[PDB]
Amino acid sequence: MTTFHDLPLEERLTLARLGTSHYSRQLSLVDNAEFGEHSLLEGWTRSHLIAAVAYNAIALCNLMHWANTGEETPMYVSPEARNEEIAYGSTLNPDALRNLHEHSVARLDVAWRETSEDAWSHEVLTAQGRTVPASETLWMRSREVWIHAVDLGAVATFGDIPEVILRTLAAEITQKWTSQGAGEGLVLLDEPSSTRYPAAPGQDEVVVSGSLAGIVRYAAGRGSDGVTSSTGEVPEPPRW
Repeated sequence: MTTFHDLPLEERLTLARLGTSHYSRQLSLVDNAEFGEHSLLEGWTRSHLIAAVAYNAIALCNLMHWANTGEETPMYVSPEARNEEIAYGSTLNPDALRNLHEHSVARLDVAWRETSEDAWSHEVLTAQGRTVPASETLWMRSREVWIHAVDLGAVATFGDIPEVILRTLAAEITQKWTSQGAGEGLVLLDEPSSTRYPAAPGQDEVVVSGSLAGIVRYAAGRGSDGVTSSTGEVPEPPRW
């Protein structure tokens, strides 16, 4: 069971594009009058979310420009500028936002298509300070669209997400917790495939199990409906 990272570039691009079309189908289902409503993500109106996704596309465009020119161009100007722009974007009218999403998507795809072979392996920095090859943007964008498609609150689910992406997410989230010493003793279990995704080590083990879609929804902090606990009580997972 390979991860997204070991897939050929073309398959990674296809998954990012499929995720975007999936996300866009959900956005199409949301009515303009519903943009001001809460998303399924706590603390985000749909407008905030929609804007954030577009700004993520622009941010990934920056990394691809850095990769293709060799000139450093960070994802975001600063943490502040980031939030301030999302705040601005969230105020725009529904159609302006739909146009921003559409155009930002189109521009990122062009950036990927015109990227050179060497550029794909060019080293860049993510907003979280990670040093990765430019190709990482294919994964970063897939992570964004496939998951936020669910947050839009139309009909998308974690079950809709290709297994290779869910597996990669299960590993990434728990690896992140581990690196930060979070989730001592907590272990996610993909029961059908008998695959454990442990967090930081601890004396008291607590296994949260279910289907892959179930444990990823749980780990991503979007609900425990798809899982059960070995102690009879599902604890709140570390934040992500």
